[PDB]
Amino acid sequence: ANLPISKKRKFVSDGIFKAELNEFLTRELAEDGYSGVEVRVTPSRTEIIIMATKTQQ
Amino acid sequence: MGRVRTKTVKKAAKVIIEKYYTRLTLDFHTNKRICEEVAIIPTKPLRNKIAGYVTHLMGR
Amino acid sequence: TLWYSHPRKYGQGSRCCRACSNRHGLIRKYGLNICRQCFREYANDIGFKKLD
Amino acid sequence: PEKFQHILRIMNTNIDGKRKVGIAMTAIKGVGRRYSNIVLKKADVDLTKRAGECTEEEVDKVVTIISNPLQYKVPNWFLNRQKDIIDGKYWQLTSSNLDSKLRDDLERLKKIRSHRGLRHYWGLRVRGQHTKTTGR
Amino acid sequence: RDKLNNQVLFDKATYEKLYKEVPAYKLITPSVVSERLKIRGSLAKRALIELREKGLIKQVVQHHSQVIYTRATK
Amino acid sequence: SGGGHVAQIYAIRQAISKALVAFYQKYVDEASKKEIKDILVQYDRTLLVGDPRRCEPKKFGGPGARARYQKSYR
Amino acid sequence: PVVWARVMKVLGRTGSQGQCTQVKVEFLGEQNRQIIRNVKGPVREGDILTLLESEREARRLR
Amino acid sequence: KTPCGEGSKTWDRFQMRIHKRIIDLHSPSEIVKKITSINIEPGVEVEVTIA
Amino acid sequence: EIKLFGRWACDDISISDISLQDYIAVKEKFARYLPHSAGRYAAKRFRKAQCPIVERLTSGLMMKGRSNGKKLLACRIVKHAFEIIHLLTSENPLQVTVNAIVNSGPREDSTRIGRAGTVRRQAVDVSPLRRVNQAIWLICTGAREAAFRNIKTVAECLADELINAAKGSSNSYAIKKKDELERVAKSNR
RNA sequence: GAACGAGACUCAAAUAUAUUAAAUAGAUAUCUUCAGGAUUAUGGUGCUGAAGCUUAUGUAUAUGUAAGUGGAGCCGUACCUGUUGGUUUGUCCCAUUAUAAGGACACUAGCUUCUUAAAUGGACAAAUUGCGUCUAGCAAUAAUGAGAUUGAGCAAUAACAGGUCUGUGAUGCCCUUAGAUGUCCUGGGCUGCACGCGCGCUACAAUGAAAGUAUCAACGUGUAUUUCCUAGACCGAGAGGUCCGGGUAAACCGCUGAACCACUUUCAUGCUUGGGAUUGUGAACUGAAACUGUUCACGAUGAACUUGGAAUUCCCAGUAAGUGUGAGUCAUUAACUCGCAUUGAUUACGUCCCUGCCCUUUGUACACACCGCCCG
Repeated sequence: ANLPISKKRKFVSDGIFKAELNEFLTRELAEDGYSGVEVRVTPSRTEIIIMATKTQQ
Repeated sequence: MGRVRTKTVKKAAKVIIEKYYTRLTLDFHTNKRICEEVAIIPTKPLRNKIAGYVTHLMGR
Repeated sequence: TLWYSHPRKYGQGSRCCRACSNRHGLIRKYGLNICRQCFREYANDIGFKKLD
Repeated sequence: PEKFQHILRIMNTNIDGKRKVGIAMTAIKGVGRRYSNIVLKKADVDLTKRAGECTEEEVDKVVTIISNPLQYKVPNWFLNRQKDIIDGKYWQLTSSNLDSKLRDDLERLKKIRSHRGLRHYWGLRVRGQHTKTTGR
Repeated sequence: RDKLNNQVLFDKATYEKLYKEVPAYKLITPSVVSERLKIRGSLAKRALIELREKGLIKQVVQHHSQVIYTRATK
Repeated sequence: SGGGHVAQIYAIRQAISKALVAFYQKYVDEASKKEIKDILVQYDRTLLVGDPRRCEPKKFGGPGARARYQKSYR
Repeated sequence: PVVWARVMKVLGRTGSQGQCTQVKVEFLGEQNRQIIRNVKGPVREGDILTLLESEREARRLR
Repeated sequence: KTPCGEGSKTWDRFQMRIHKRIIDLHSPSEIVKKITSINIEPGVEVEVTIA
Repeated sequence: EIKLFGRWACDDISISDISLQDYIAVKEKFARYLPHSAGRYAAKRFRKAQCPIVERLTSGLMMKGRSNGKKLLACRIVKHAFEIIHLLTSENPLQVTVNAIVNSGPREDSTRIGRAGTVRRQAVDVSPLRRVNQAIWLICTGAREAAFRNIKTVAECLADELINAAKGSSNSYAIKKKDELERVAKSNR
């Protein structure tokens, strides 16, 4: 987003990105028993880890 | 208007009969402060309900 | 094209509910478009703990 | 002092001239309760005076300027019936001619059979709101 | 029923009778102006403006919709 | 700043009563300790209290803060 | 008429909640003859009322 | 509160408090992003304006 | 002192109704200029018994929807009404109202057992802290009905009747309905 | 040792800012157009042509004003008020485009009360003449910012044939889709009205009404293929039009300097300017497009209503009620609801009558449970 939008929407426009993800990781990878997430928006790139019981899936 | 200290204040009220008979006296603000080291109260403001009783305990 | 009516940029129908495609139950006070009935359980986890 | 007239009379009605003219001289049908003070201070009369005074030597100016509003510095959007558009004259009808072409205006609404004039004929509340429970 | 046959009328043909007044008046307001007949309130705003001689009369304070006079008695 | 009209009028009367307890206790006088409020425990004039009343929140289901509209058939 | 009336005790709200909290009224000239009335009104000790009738006793104390 | 909201009108609330603290500086250029990724943890993005 | 509320005096007034003093510390120990104490008068059962006669009727004219929530407008009326009382026999409204409410209260007897099959068994005494609790209210009702439609406005009408209610029957402003219920309650007991 | 429920806890806010502390908010000093107090102190000085005003006017508006005029003024300084702006790590600076650090100096020449919750801080009542029984003298109102700031969020067991298949890519089965219920192509309807019923709004005025004049909010919302908050000019009776500016937000609207309430006038309590229903014409706005209507003003009309039967609601204090404003859906349209501030009473301070809910004791022929069962 190349838009200067302030904090009352930054914590929800990138903030609902984790809840729309949360059933997408339930639905697409349902073969593993997807447990949960941990996102961390770092500078220049973001990473999110995914915990499960079936992890070489 | 309870007219006795109502709910489950014998977590401390009957451990000070022999394990802490001394190490306190009749002053209410002293035993306000001795309760914090004898048990890990995880959310504190229960503290004075289980400290303010000694004004009624030692008088009785 | 021809007969491709309703340039719908006036009134909510149909620029509405990118999440669940529910028309007459939209919520927009931060720009979400998420079917507010679904939002009652989506609020966790998007902050939104009821502190009172 | 008040010993002078106790009554007045103009075209189409008798003015009951008891009250003060800031609230009194709007009793003519076709004049708003602020339209009197619009006209009267342009008609060079003192508005704080009651209507026991302001007899014919002051009514002489106020009678013809109702017939001639446009020639007496009042703009046409501050008039009662401009945009006729039939004859184009930005009128102000008063107490006889208010009702003369009142039915004639909706006579066209019976000639053009429009539902505005049909709602006048059938009998409702004046505008197009809900007739589920108003309807009386 | 005080329907009050009345024109809003200045009437200085009773202002020689508007010094019948102050003996034995004590409480004169435009609301106790109903003591005299031909009762007004808006030309009776005007009717006691010149009732302020500071002799044979006395008021407390003028106020919006609140006017109170009396006699400067002995 | 803040409040309405008489909220600040109730505040500016508090203002110097807030001061004579906060500006007589350093250099001026200690006769000005106890006859500060022998005048104002005869009154107190609600002048030395941090008044805890405040506009309580409006609850759901009604227009009032502690009043919810009903008479809906029972 | 204006016969004096001082109080001794305030009771439960009899009269089926008109809060008619009855009393045992004491008088001035004596201290022993004095006897019950069933008043209406909240009463502290020391309410020096004056009562009309000193003949009603209202003998249903609760 | 209820979906298809017929019966016994009730409401819920969604508090979400964003708190921020501000710290000043008057210093040379790169001596603050030598503390770049410490301590970084989810929930906080730290903004710094060099102007 | 802190007498002369606006114009005259707060002292020089004490009627000893026998023995119906020991009422209220009214203002001999509670000197005032204006009655505007802020909020806290309904907290304990008896907070207003340590509070004057002159507090309550100032706020007591706040009824009828469009006339409540206005106290400083109402204290303006009654302060300017108080020199109408200086124009009626030049007597200060302290021993005008306190000589009213001795007789402006319904005396001792009111009729309520109405949770029974009838109503007629009635109160032996009314407590004097409930005599004045509606004696201030009876004159407010007379204030509205005098100043309702056309007769004479609010500023003079309540002060018209305070010395007229210092004793008995003038008309049915409020003096009747102080005497209406008293004869009923001995026609019922 | 029972365990959950309730308590306990969690939030707002009352509460000590002692401590941490500033784009903002500021108390404070300093400095910025003698700020009238020659009615606190003071000078050149005034009737002697001065200020002022007359004439011609100098960019085919600098208009000083000397001349006309005028009769007395022009000019000095200030403890107090009133100021641009700058002193939140300073007075000069070193340095630097300039600030900070470097020095002297105050050796703090703007600080932490307020704004801001960061963390801690804070109620226990010792004592109450009666051997209330060697156990609850709860008359200690005291004491105290505080008897809780006290309002709220969570909410067990047990279930209902409560509501939703028209919250969904939760969904059985059913159904119909080359003759679509879908998807929609357009318009109408959900707004149709002799009537019943429901929650509301506005009022039935002289505590008011009317035009001015005084002056205070708080909760918050605020544009990015942008269509939002809005400044300041312009053009408009107004609705609304042109042209530019700020605010992605404690920075700009915004001291959010809102509304009754305050004062003065106008109406005298006339179904009248109370009241604005109804209704004609014009002027406009957004939507390509606006009609039993999409809203908004201007003149005009001035309905009922003069306080509402039987009945029936909501509430014990910043509460009711009055009065606003924010937000929700919103291209445009709030009488609605979710918030918020403001004004701020009465009357209890309690009982089981009323209607419900609990506890047992008790009767029962009821157990789709008294809306029962049931007799001729």
